[PDB]
Amino acid sequence: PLFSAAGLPHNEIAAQICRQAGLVKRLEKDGEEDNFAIVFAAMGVNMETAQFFKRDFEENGSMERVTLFLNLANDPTIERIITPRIALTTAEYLAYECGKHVLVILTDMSSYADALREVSAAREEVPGRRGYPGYMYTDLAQIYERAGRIEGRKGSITQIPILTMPNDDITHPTPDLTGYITEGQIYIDRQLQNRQIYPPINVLPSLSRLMKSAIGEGMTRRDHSDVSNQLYANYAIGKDVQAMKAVVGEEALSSEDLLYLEFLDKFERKFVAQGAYDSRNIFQSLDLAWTLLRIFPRELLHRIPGKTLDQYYSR
Amino acid sequence: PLFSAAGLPHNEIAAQICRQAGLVKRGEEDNFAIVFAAMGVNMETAQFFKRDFEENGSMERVTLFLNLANDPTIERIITPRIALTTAEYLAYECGKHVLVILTDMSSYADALREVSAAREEVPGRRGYPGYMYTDLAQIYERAGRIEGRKGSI
Amino acid sequence: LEVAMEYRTVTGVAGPLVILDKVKGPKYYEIVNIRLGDGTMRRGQVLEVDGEKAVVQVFEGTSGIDNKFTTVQFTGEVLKTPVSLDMLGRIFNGSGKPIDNGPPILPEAYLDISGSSINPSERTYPEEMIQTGISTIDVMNSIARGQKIPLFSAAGLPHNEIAAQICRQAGLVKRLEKDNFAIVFAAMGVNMETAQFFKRDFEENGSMERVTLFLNLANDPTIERIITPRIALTTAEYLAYECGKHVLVILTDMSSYADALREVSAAREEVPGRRGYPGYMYTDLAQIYERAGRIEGRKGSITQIPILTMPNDDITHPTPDLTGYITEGQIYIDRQLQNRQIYPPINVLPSLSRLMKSAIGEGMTRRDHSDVSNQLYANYAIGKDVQAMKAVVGEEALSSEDLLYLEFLDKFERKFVAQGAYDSRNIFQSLDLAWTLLRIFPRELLHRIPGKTLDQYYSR
Amino acid sequence: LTLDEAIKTTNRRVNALENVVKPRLENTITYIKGELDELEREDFFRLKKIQGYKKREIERQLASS
Amino acid sequence: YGYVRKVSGPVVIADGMNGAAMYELVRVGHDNLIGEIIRLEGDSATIQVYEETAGLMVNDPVLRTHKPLSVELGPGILGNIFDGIQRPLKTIAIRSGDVYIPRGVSVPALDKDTLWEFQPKKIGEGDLLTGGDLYATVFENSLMQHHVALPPDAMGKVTYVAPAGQYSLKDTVLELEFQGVKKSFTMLQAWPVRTPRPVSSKLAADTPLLTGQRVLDALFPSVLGGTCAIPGAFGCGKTVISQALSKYSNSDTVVYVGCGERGNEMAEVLMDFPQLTMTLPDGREESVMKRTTLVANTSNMPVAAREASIYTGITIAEYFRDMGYNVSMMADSTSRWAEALREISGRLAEMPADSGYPAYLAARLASFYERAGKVKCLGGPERTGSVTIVGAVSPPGGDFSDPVTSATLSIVQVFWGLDKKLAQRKHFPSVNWLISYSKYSTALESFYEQFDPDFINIRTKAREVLQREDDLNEIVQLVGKDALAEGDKITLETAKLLREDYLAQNAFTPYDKFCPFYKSVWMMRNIIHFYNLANQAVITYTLIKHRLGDLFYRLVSQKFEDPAEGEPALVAKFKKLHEDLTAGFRALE
Amino acid sequence: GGDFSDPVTSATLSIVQVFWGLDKKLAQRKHFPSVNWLISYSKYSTALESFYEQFDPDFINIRTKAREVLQREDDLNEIVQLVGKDALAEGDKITLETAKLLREDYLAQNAFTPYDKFCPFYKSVWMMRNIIHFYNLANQAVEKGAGMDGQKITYTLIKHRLGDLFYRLVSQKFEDPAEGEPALVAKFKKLHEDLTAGFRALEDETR
Amino acid sequence: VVPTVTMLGVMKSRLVGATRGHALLKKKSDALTVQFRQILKNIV
Repeated sequence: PLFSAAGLPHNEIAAQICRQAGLVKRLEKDGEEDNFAIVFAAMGVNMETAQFFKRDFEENGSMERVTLFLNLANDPTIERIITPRIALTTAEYLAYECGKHVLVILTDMSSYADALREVSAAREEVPGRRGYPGYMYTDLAQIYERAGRIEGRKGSITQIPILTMPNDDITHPTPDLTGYITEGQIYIDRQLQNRQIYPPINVLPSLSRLMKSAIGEGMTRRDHSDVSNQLYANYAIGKDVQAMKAVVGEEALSSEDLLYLEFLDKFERKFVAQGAYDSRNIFQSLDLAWTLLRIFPRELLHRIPGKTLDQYYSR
Repeated sequence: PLFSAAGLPHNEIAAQICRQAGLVKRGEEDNFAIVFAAMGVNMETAQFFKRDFEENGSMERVTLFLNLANDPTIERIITPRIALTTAEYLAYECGKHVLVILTDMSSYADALREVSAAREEVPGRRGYPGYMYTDLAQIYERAGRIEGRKGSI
Repeated sequence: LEVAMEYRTVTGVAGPLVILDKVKGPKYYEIVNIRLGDGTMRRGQVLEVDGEKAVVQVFEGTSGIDNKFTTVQFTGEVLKTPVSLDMLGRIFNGSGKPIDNGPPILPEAYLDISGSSINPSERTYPEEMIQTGISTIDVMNSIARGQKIPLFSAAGLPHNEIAAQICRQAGLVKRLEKDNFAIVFAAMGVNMETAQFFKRDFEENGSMERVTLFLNLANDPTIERIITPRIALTTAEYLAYECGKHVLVILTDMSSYADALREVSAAREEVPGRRGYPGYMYTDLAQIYERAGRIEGRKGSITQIPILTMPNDDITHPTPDLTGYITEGQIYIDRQLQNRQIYPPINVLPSLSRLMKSAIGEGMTRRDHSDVSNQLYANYAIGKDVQAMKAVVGEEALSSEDLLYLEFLDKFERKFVAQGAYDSRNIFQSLDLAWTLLRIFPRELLHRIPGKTLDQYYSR
Repeated sequence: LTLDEAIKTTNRRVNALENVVKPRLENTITYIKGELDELEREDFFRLKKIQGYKKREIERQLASS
Repeated sequence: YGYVRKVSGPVVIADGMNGAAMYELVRVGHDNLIGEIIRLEGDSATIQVYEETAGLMVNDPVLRTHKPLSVELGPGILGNIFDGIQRPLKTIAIRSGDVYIPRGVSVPALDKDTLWEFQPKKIGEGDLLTGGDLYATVFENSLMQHHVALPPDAMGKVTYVAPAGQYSLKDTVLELEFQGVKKSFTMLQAWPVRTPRPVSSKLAADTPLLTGQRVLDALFPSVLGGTCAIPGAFGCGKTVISQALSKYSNSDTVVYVGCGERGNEMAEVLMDFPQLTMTLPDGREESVMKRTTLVANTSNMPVAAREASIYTGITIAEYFRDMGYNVSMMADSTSRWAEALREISGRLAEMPADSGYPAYLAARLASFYERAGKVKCLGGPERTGSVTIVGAVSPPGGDFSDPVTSATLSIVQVFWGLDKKLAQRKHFPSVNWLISYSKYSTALESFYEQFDPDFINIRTKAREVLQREDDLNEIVQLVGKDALAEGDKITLETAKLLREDYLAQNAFTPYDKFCPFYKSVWMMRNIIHFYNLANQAVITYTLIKHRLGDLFYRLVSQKFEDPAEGEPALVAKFKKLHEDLTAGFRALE
Repeated sequence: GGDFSDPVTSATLSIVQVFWGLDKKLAQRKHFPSVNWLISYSKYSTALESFYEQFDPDFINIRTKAREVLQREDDLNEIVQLVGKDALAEGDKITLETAKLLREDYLAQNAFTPYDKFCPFYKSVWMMRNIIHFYNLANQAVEKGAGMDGQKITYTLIKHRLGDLFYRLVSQKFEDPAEGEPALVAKFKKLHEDLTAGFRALEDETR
Repeated sequence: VVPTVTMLGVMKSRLVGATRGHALLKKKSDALTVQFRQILKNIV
């Protein structure tokens, strides 16, 4: 799930992901069965966003592939509680009983929680956290657990439910339960948006529980996990160093401190930022990650094992 | 209004304003007829108000509406109402300009919160009733100059 | 001469509550017995009674209840308790069933739990002193007969181990100054491992004669956990006032008792009180604590030392703040000291006793006790400040006196604070140890110590 | 130079850090209490009223029949 | 008549009371447990039983009382000890024998079997009387001759007046007939705790309370009938000030209302008050308890009794005032009363307003404080009484943001602002002159002018000196005492002397135990004259510090000068010291 | 990540005797075990006294010393963040070195490698013993501080002169447990003997 | 800033640490000022 707030371009990045969706195995991947057959479910979206998504998919040339289910804000609230279920059923049929890889985009889970709260209030049940229905966790589990690969069929369902933090928070029941259920979390940060980076992804809270199984020798270079661990360590140490330099003073910072600040700046400038109509290969992207890593000395790269260091430090 | 926390001389300031009040004059029969509401005041402050108004010679043109804290709490809400009703009658249907003074606007608020809690209603911020915006509107949004009449509140 | 009426009108079973239909004149808290259809016998307490309809909360859960085949016998007695002198030296369940493989107690008299409050005129100020054994409490924040001091702690701190140590090493100071002492140990909602620890500690105590141990497990019914403090205080009141014995009551993890009160309040379907916990918790804990005091008429007295766990490792929680408001002391368990592995993790600086002056005297305790208490407290604060100074300046800029305070703090933490779990120190021995700590300062440096008392002991 | 830097750090701390954190704590306490506790108690009271008038309607129906 | 129907914890619902009134006490069950009527739904009522409700059986009879919560006043009210629900604890212990308070005790508040020497006034047997008339006087004790008066709200033509003789409370001594019917009146009478005693006209406060401590008497005067708040929770300093008030204050009698405090503190008070004794101007020793009514309520006691204890005490004080005696009422802990209020509100499920307190906390607190003031009595002969409240604030956490603290500060006129820091600064009075304020200073205009015309100017100069001192403290901490001007240095030294000697009164020493108004005013005059005549002289700071050191010693000797040396003698010594300081300062310069 | 005052958490910590509190910061730090060594606690410590005594009597004291070192590091981390490392003394320097050595060698177990997949108790006790022994030897060395040298000079010297032992203390993690307990015990005993030789020759040279 | 008790605890801990650090920095500044005054006397 993508975690965003009001104003952050979650819709734009969703459209980007839909156009850029592709296989990666050894950079090899007609593929009509391999066609992602995107199922897009938008609930309580402004008419401007609806026209935006419609035009984006029409111009994408995948109009023979994608399928859109819309429940606008001016549409009745009750309809919104069924729309993602309809999308899940259509995806399940087109994937399992039709043998096609299917990707699912659920939009504004907060809007779905709003409909759930409206229904509960109308029926006058006991509340949960923040007046929500107590069974909202069960509803979100049922709306999420309907995806994943299946042994008996060649199909599969991968879902990317964008979520709107109400007050740009996580303790809210909806994002909290979504984190409890979903096996990942991608963060879009208002601080990144303030500096005008088109993809505002905050890599620090971002995490995939199945990332280790996702990365493989065929999928990526053997040192990809080392690169990820090094990037985590460098970013965390750099944030701590930036705080230390701020409290003690810019001059008082050590040499490695300025190195970490330079790494943070270069990373957030070149690496995170990306174009809007531009996709990109994985292997040279990992090479650029090695460039950012080799900015740091070999000794400082304690997280990376020496074998992968000798493999890809110089390049 | 006058914003002033507890312990400040705002009551003395209000008394000074009421005694020194007057038109710019740049007449007396239509001059400022001051109405002085007193929502929830201490007995000593009430005696101070009475003495200051009686001695100043403004009793020829000033009406007091005293309501002490010992009075029933509901009687507090109707006060800054009755006061505005009398002000409306004196200004619009009688002509003379009125300079209404309300003290302890907060005490009116407390009076509302207590009554609302008694009624077991929906609470706004800090436990105050949610419709207090309306019920202040009904008090504040009366002063003004109706066109057809030469009065003014 | 009155025989029970065995109703069989079970109508409606909801949660932990069972409702009877037609009961002729029930009593409010009449204890009641329930026979299952299978024949299992389970007890219960009658809750709020309406006109001819009575709702009952039962122990051991509500499983197995059938509307047609369960009968409810009404005893009509409001939870009496048998209490007697020979109750000492035995371990009792939450309700009071002997678990020491011993005969049921032969009652001297039947007593009502939650006994009627003392006439305040009869109350007297705390006097004398009692050796906790732990020198830090014995010196810094002393406890006198008749003073109710809680002990705030957090989960993961060895509150229960310290309580067992106090149980083992408790004894009157008057013996050193020259068998009426008794302990009613009630443990509420303790875990199985801690239960075994307490049972073994009692088995090898060597002091069974003066200790009675009320035990209520986690698996025990919540209402039993509620009543355990009541029966404990009732037995203590009998053994103290009706028997003329100074009594020291230890209640452990009263947060469990508060949680059980929350459970029963929710069972009443009443609205939850402020901050989640019930509103009546103040009155309940007052009734629990206020039974401690000194009666003018009776020589015996009661000392209350609740071991109240502070949730979230702070006293801002409603229960710690409430018990601090009610009670007159606060001894603390510092997480750092346990982390630094000092078996008594007592936080001496947060530690304080309101009636410290009354406990210390010439006849009871030694005259220099209060003086050395104040001097050690001030010197320890100075030592902490000097440790911070050594950290910030590099310790080179420190003068000789700063090094003196540093080494004093180090020796204090090494010797006075750390005590053997089985090591016992008389209050005289504790004062001697504190004095040995004090000799390292020069005579003039002990500003807090009064004149002619410093030369009395600093000579060594 | 060192004393100037240290005095500046201390004055900055006293004038900004605490003076901003204390309002943060006050606002957090005010929001937490006056929103969560107030609305939870109101929800509980509304549910209690719902049950009460449901029982009242049941009693009225029983009287009717 | 009337049987219980629903007994759910504290609340008990009983049918049969068709005629029950709202807020009428009622007895429940065989044990005669006491409860108040709240909800009168239909033919049934709602009883919140104060004591424990366990053991109640359905159909237990409920007996109506035809009276709201009322306190039985009259002779003999003094001296004894009473609970929050007006229960005489000492007599209960004596009669019951046992120590505990039995569940269902029914001992009357005042023993009607005791005989009091009743002396009637010269009023005619065929005369006409109205409420508040002082128709007689009974010698309930020494030093507190009880001026019994005809019950308020009663007016009639007197029919019979009893002669001077030993009578019991149950015995009737009065009877009146306004209409055809004639109603007899006894010495004992009753009044509800809530409704205040009728008063002919509230009066403007004119005369101050003499606490016996120089700081409060001089810096921050408190009028008769003036509300005072003490921020005391630890160290028993509030109890110390209460003891000082009991021993030395102008109050003809004192009522201490201890509610919701710890049992040990209550026991300490109940032993400490009898030990204290009050010295008459005649000098022979008389115990304070004979003039003191003490009301104690521990945490073990029922919450409702703790809440109503305050109104009980204030009603006793109102009776004393209507009897024409100045009286002071001390509340041990207003915050404990607020805790009792929050507990009751949670029990009755009211909507919380701020931090759990019910919305009506401000109204109840304001009413209780406003029930105290200088009052023109009802009836004749015309006399004026006064009730002054010194109710103590005990904020949890020592934060003024507590709603009860804010409300009290909004209501209270004088806040003496005791600080624990001063106690940590080895100051016995521990009265923070800075954070404390007085609002009755203007009220003392006539009294101060009559006593000493320059006293107002002296007090203003002293306040200015305190402000200059608090500024000069941080000024010295900035650079040093030397950088200050010579006049500023004198001002700082004189402020230090004022704080050390005048402001700080030990009260442990016999010479400083009681500080009269004359001695305190003369000491202030000596200090202000020395400071003034030193400030005009500058000459140098160090030079005048050395050459006027004798003047400083003489000024400090004013603290040595004591009423124990005699009031005229102390006044003469203070005048001589002031003259010596004047001569030393003038001649040197 | 959420508050540990949650009712489920509060209920569990009431009855549970061992809390292995994982740290979100450690997880972000990519420290795989992620176990916080401050919030976590095991109340079962007193029971295992006999087991530890029969296994290795010295293990208790070295464990307590390691706990004290960790606590000191955590305590003065705030000070060094505020004041700076300039005021840090030789004792503080060796304390920080040992704390970093623990955080890297000891508490970190990758478990994706044969040497780190499983750590038997015999290897764990030896690594902790080596770290604590190095800490003790450094303490004694900086405490000696004689011969117109020592203290922080001794600390820097042993950092450079005895850098090989310090470096291979980290590699002690990489020692493969599969090689067999007798071989690993012999290797660790040899490392301990060399460490004893260290700070003894450094004692002989007297800086 | 989530009104959840976690944020309240974090802010309280931050305030306490800030107060302790402020006290330590004040002590260090006072000591440094005293040393600077002595050095100034020697230079004079």
